[PDB]
Amino acid sequence: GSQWNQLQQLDTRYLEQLHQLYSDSFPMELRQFLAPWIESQDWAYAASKESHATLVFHNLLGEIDQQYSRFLQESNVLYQHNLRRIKQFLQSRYLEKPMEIARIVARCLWEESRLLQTAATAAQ
Amino acid sequence: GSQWNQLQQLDTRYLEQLHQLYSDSFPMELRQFLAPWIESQDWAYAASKESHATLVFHNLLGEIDQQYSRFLQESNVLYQHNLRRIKQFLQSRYLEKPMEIARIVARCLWEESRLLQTAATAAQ
Ligand code: NI
Repeated sequence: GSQWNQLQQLDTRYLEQLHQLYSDSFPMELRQFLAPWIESQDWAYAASKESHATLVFHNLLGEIDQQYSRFLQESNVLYQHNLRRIKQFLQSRYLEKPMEIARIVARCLWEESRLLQTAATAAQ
Repeated sequence: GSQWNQLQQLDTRYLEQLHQLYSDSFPMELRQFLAPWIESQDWAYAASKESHATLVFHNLLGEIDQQYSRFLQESNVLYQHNLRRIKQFLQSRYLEKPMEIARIVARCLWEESRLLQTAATAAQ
């Protein structure tokens, strides 16, 4: 989950591009809260076949539920309200199209790398 | 402490209502990142005079840019992302009618005090 760490140290003139990579399907809250879990899997691979996307999506929902219990401890009402919304949004839209949500995540991670490659080679 | 914290430390039964209260009217992100400032404002008055509402509004935005300023150097991209969502939300929906948000936020706080009382009276 170091990729999210790098992105947090992005140069001030790249953040707006970073803020735009996320969306209601893949909120930035999700990208951070489960960054470890997210970076553990090959998303391009999970998006290649329906079988892989179906399982990944099933577990994403599990990780979101596991985090819901986490912020429930912290009394992080805010983040309980967010994950609650996020989970409901993901279910109604991707429970019959797990490949679609997989593509989105895959695309975002590719974009984060592509963005980092710009800032990285921007040291000349 | 703030009235927001007192609400966070509420029974799981009271939270459901706390969440239903911020489903539409205004983002709980705002209610939380600016709880101190939000609570230190006469919204009932700001709701009756348009010019005052515009000025309280201008101030709310100012407070946002202040935090956004800090979070920018602390490299807390997720917090910046929340603030950014608040501005776009306020900019499009209340810049041309600040008195509206003035009423909404006024109401919400009125509804929060109710939760604090029902919860307090439940201490018997
Ligand atoms: Ni000004």
